[PDB]
Amino acid sequence: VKIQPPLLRPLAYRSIKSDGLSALAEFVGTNIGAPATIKFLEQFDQSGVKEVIQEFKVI
Amino acid sequence: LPAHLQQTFSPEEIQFIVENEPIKIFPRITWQLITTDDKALNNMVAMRSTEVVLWIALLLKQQSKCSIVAPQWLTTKELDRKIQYEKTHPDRFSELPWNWLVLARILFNKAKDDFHDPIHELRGKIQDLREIRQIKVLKGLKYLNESHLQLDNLSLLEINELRPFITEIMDKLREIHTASL
Amino acid sequence: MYGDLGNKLVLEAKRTKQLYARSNQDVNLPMYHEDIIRNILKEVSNLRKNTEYLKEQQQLGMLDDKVAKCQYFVTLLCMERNKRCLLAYQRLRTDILDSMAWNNNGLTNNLSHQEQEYLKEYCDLITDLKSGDLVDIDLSGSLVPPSDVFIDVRVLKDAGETEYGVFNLIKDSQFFVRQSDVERLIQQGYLQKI
Amino acid sequence: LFLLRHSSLYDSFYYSNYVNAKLSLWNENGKKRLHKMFARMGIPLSTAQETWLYMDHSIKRELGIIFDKNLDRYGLQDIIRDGFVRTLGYRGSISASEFVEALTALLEVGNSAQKLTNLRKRWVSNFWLSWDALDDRKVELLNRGIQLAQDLQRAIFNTGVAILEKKLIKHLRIYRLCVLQDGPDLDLYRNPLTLLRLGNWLIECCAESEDKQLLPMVLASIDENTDTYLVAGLTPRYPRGTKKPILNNFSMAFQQITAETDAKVRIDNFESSIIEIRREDLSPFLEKLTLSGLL
Amino acid sequence: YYDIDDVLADGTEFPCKFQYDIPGLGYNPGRPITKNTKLSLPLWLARILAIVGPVPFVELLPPDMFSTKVMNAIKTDPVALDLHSINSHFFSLAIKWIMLFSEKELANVVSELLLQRAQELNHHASSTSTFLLKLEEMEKEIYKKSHESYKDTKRWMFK
Amino acid sequence: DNTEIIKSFKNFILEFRLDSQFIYRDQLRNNILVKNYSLTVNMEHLIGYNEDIYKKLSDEPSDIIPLFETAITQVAKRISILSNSLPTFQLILNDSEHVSKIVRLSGIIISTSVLSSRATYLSIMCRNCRHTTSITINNFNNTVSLPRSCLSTINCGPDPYIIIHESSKFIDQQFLKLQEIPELVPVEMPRNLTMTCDRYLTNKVIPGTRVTIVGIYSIYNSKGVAIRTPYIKILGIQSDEEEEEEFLQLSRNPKLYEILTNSIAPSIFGNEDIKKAIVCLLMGGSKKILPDGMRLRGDINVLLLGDPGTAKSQLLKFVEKVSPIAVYTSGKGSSAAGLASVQRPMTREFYLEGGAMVLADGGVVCIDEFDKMRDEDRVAIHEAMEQQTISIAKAGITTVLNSRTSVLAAANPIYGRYDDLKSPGDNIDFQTTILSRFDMIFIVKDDHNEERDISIANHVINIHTGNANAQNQQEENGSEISIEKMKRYITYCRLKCAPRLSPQAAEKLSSNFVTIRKQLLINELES
Amino acid sequence: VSPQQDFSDLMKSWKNERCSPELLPYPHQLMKRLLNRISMQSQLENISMGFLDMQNESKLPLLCMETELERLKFVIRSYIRCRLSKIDKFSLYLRQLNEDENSLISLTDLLKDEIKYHDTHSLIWLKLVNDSILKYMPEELQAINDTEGSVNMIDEPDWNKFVFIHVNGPPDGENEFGKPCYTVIPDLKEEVELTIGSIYVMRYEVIRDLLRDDKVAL
Ligand SMILES: Nc1ncnc2c1ncn2[C@@H]1O[C@H](COP(=O)(O)OP(=O)(O)OP(O)(O)=S)[C@@H](O)[C@H]1O
Repeated sequence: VKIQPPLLRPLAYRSIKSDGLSALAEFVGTNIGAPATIKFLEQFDQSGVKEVIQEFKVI
Repeated sequence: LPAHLQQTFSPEEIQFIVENEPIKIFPRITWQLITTDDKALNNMVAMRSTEVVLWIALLLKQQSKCSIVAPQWLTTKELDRKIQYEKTHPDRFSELPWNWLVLARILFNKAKDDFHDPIHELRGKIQDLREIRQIKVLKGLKYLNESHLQLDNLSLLEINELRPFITEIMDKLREIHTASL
Repeated sequence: MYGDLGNKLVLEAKRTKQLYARSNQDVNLPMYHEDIIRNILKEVSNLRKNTEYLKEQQQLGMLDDKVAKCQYFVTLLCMERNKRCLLAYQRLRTDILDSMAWNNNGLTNNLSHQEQEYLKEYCDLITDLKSGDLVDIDLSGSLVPPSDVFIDVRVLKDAGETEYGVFNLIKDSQFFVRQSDVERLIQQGYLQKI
Repeated sequence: LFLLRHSSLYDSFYYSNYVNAKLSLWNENGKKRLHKMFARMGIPLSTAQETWLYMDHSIKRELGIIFDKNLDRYGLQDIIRDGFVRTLGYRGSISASEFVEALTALLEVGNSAQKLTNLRKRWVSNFWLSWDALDDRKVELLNRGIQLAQDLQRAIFNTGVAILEKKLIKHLRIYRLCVLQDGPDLDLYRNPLTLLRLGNWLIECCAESEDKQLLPMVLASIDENTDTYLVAGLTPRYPRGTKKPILNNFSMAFQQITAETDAKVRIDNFESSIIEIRREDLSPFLEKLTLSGLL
Repeated sequence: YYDIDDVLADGTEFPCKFQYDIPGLGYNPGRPITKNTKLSLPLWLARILAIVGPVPFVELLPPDMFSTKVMNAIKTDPVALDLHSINSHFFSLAIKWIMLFSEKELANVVSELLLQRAQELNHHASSTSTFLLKLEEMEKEIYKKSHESYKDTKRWMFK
Repeated sequence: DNTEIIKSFKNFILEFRLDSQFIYRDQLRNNILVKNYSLTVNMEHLIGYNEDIYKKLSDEPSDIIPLFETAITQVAKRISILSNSLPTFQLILNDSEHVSKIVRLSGIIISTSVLSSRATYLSIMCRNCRHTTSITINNFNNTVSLPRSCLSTINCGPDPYIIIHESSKFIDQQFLKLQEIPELVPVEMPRNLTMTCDRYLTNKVIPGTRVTIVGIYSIYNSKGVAIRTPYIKILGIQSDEEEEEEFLQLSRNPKLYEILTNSIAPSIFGNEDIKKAIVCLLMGGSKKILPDGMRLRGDINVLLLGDPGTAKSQLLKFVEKVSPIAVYTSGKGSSAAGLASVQRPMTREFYLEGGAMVLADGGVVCIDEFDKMRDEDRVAIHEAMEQQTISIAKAGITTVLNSRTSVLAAANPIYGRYDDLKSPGDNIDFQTTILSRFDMIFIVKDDHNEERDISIANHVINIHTGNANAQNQQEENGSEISIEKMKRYITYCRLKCAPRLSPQAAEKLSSNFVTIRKQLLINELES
Repeated sequence: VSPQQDFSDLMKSWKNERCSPELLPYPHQLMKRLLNRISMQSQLENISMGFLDMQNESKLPLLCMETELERLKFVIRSYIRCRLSKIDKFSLYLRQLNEDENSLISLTDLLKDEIKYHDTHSLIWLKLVNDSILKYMPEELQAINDTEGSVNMIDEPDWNKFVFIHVNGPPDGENEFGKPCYTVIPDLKEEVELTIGSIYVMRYEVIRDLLRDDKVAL
């Protein structure tokens, strides 16, 4: 997947630590919009932010 | 990997190079860019000559905040004496500002309003002198052999476009010649 | 008739250059002919198997004759020739993909798997260098020098849509905007006029 | 006169809307009357067929005097106007009117409910070609629309003659009513503007006036999409003889009938004068339109 | 090497007879072919075939393409001569052959021919009829480059 | 005066400037290096330039032609310095009311002439006093001649001047002849005129095209009633890279075969096998130049024997309209269309005129009424399609010529549809060797299918009325934008590709010819 | 150390880079200080973000600043990508040049991003040629380098090739012997020679010393 994190960062900015923002940017990075990325990011203590961002058979 | 040219510079790239040229202007005002090389200067008095790089003048002209002075060297009578000197000099390619081609192209885009009747006047002259220069290049070009190439005086643009030809040929000549030994 | 398969493949490469000349660059390499490669392998395998055979027999019935060494020396060159053809072929074959890896990243299926393996590792490697700079580069795109500064672009089948502000991409709506965001959207083909 | 600079004076009158009803060009009677006007002009038929560019200089300079000395016979005395003409120099001058007709023609050609919306999308797609067309330097595209304008006017005047033979007009006292339920080249009729000028071309034709009591015309057509039958309002044109603030009538009537059962009715058209209606339901819509007549 | 022209250049077959007996004909079921049998052979192999001995393995008979009739014919009127039918790889080929044989005269000849060809090829370059078809490969490639250079130059003048 | 006109056109090329670009000086600067020695000027741009200039050209063309030739050569000398032997250029531009005037027109080429020659510059000599002068000439169509005086006085008289032939200069001359259009006003025999061509226009068009010619309708006198034959001097004949881009685009689509079978006969429903074989005829196969003493044949042949009413006639007409060069013939009996011509007569000279296979060398020949034809020169047709070698051993000439044609047939068996109710042969009364020398044989049948019958009915009513099948414009927007497009594509297709079969496919045909010959064994030996 | 001259030398070295057929010393001593300075001014955006805060004028140098930033960033992009390309074409020979003792090793002076991309690219390249054609790797053919004949992986150290050059050099107020200008050199032919006002195209080898000395423009 292709993204530009410098563009991503001011959007993420709207304080937040760089480690948390960078971590969520990396993890959410695989999921991409057209983009829809803004819609998923706006949905998102440190523990709550960290948990909120995360979101053998038979033939 | 752009691959183009890769030996020649793109025409727009040489235009990017000529962006660096300083030029005099007449601002409408009566700053402190930290970027790289301007370092100057305090708010300039209106209609007063001050030297500034080309692209910023292009900006100010786009906002019409400056009055560009026409370059003194570009005067029809001077091109007439140049063409005169050309008809009598089969070899020498004498004087050219060397960047003048792109300048004139740009100056006629916007700066056209300041000049006194350049319209249907110097435009023909520059074209005429241009082509006679091109053919004089061709006449000296028939003489081409290693190891000397007479580069004397020419605007960088034409030198760039003619580059692939001569550059790739001379190598063959040298190779076959030295190789024959 | 002998190194003939090499001639056909090298020739196809030569044509593929011209196929890519203007072109517009729509270049989608037709296929990897591995059947011909198999034929090369069968010929070399037969050749070096006989070569090793005579190399062994040289101590018994050939008795290391001077003329016998010539055929080894011949086949060795022929081998290099074959090699040379495949090397250059693949090198260009690789090169064109490399170019396609650069231009549109950015910011198939018919071709042989080894290429995609190399490709995925190549693109991962170039992303490693993009991570290194941290300059920023942005080295794969932005080939044309900018001016001045704003441009008018029209939408190309994009609706859509976000960087710095959400601009609400709307199909068939032309704007007047700075080069910056346009550079990103053009990589996806979403913008048309420049 | 229309398409003056890019076409033959002959075709100019032939396709002229103003000259049309007065000379009754669809009918054969005025045909000889037209040649009679040229016989007054002393112009050879072959001379009229040549392009305006290659016609003799004498014919040029004397054109207005000849017009002053001939056209008055048919009551055309009030025509010559001091209207503005652009000078772009080397490629030639054009009156603003002609460029307007060409650009609007460029607007209309030169390009379940999903197909209709898709076509609406294509109409908006043709707008940017026109917005791009507004520049002076881009002449390449402009000449195509300039000539296609002639192709339209040809089809207009042709279908017009077809309507003239059947006399489908219902000359009622309340209002005149018509409908084109079938005919050749109906695709061009999809654009409301086609029918706008078409209606205008009829409105001045049927009534010059031609006393008395100018009346509104009804028009519609449909091909697919289950009897769309776009019906656009039309208003009479006075021949200079705004005498009164008449303007329009229909907005209130559309509000009254659309306030009834309004089954299948679609007010989707941005302009209030045109509405889509089923023919099955267009007939009672007409009945309710006749009475109670708001006018 | 990796240049397409290299394998292309070595691909042409050259009629050079060997000096010795040759068992194992690579081209018939003799098996050994008697010495001085003239056979066309690829430049890559035949190039170094006689290089190994110190007597060379191949006589290296003179090329038919380099015949005196050809060489003087080209010395006459270069503009009209057609190189495309005879080889068509010529400068790039002849340099290889001339390296093997090491003659200084014809090199000095061909160079002038190339110069005039260059003159002429640059004359068609500004913007036919049938000549443009007979040009050798290298000059063709340069022609494409030169064409885009000028097209783009004048286009660069306006838009 | 004289030079003012030269000055006006030099002030035209050098001192015209539209928005940011001057065009005509660039035209001449391109043409000299190209070695054109010519120039083209759009007269409509000239009318766009000035008003007095155009009426001046309008009045006297014979007088103003040299001021153009002078303005051409004076500018040409600066670029000539920029570029020894350099002549004056020729510009090429594109009844009682028409004598000697600027008129454009259009027609069809009847017959050309052999490249002839008038003179341009020439020097004379006094045979006694040795007095020499020189005169250059342009309008070779009477005005002046050689004087009869030694001129050193200004008695050797009369005319002492002898034309020096070793130091003269010459040009070429064509002399076409044109024929009226076969669609309009022949309500007669076809009429014709006489053409005459100048310098770079020579040897340009092989006859048969439908063309437009800009001309000067002037009058000459040669062969007391003032009988003069009129003629039209030709100025600017016009004929019949990005396209390569769209050509490559159209070449690789896998639906090309069908979209071409949506391009040939839109007026005709059905007959899809015929509709397909026409596609293969307009392209032409390979051409083998073997060490063998002969070469083989490339183009193919189409037969349409069958029941009447099929409109195979309309199909063969449209075949003639698609190919660039082709000959359509309807039967053995004409009003005016012939087939090795033998012309015996002025100067008592035998000469070769032409025919029909000669025009269609490398094209399509359409023969209607295959069974309504005589055996008078049929033998030439029995050979022209197989070995491409017409021999002539008559009283005039003794040559062996070339004929690269392809013949298209449209027959009718005897008694119509009943020929298939008796034994399936019984069609050609002579023999079956002519059909063996053809390629494709098709039999058109007539079977009732009510849905097919209703479809062919309303399909044809829609063709006549209400332009329902004629929807084509959106089809143009989606498929086969033009016929002329197909023609330009075939021109590009014939000389570029060098087709040949593939070695893995050859064993398939070898195994298949066995099955067809076995099929004939089954139907023959047991019967 | 002056930004004006640094930028001058930037465009200078960029031109020199693109013209030169083969590799040149890596100027980390300069490249680094500039990459830092640009990031300084680049971050220095802050006044623009603080400008929205004053809301409950002249942005001309603002976007001009930003413009020149990205503009110069373009220049360096072409520069670096060009070096990378050159390395891709010269990779086998450059590693072989690393193998040799004399003179100057690849390392960092002459060549960090580069060496990484070099070794990694060459690595996966070897994996791509190896897994494809050399499997199927005859005993003698196992080596991918010069056999010799013919040859390979020796290309292309050609210094003999002609290229355009322009005489320019630091003035005394040395090798200027007069009368008009400097300086005096082919192996088989003599000096021509040179003048500061005109470009004389000749062999890239004889002028190599001057490029190392910075005595001739390209
Ligand atoms: N789809 C169609 N099928 C058949 N005839 C058609 C069709 N459309 C139009 N026609 C017309 O009907 C005529 C039928 O005659 P043809 O089809 O020419 O019969 P024919 O078999 O050619 O008889 P010939 O010419 O002597 S072999 C045509 O010539 C056309 O004028």
